[PDB]
Amino acid sequence: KISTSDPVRQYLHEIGQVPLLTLEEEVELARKVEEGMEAIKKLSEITGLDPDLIREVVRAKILGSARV
Amino acid sequence: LEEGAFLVLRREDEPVATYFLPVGMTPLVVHGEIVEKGQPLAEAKGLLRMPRQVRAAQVEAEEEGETVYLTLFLEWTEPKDYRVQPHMNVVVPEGARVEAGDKIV
Repeated sequence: KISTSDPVRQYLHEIGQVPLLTLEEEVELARKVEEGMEAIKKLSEITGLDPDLIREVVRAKILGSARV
Repeated sequence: LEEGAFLVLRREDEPVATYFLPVGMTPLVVHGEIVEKGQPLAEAKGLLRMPRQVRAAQVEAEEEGETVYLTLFLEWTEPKDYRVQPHMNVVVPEGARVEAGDKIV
């Protein structure tokens, strides 16, 4: 049906399911992200591989499966 | 204690005595030293139970007469709390020991 309200009840559903705990979860995830950032950089060091490369391999693994 | 009584006596300062009382012992605050006259006049009647949080293991006894002197292990757990802010991290799981140099949060 009319996609006015579709991607709204799309968005507000998982934002309904996850409207971030203003500090707690909000930062919880930010930290995790930086953790990834550096993990990735040191992995570049250990493997001799590209930072954005490792980045994308991770990304591909998480999303389940993708062309990317 | 909740259920128990620690009795210590520093003549001058050195901990001259350290004698504990299981519940069922009747204490008397500042008595005793008329001639050291075995006057921690604590009565032992019936059950002498233990504080449930602090544990009693390691037994020793030097046997003589009507009473034996006993020396044991006394490990009472002190409940002491802390409060986590938004920006605090809980590196430790759901119950584990920690060293003197083993940061927690």
